[PDB]
Amino acid sequence: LSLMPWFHGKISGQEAVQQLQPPEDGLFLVRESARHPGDYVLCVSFGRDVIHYRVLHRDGHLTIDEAVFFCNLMDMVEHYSKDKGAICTKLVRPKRK
Repeated sequence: LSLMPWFHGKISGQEAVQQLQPPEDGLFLVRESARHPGDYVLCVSFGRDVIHYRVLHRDGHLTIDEAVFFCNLMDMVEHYSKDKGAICTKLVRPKRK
């Protein structure tokens, strides 16, 4: 996870929105949640906006939609790069840190 190009660690929501400019559909990053210790936020550029998804923990697993769960963030990002599922658009380019 420390080696993931899309993982920006402890950056704020405002810093994440600034990182995802100029808008590019599917441009994305993952950050750590400050208000929810241990949780994450997946930030994705869509329709010139930045959409934020809280990544929750359920039974040790990770989830955005509480329908599909993953063991780790890497499997979650690989999934949402193949099909958008519950999120607005597929993950395409990782915004590098």
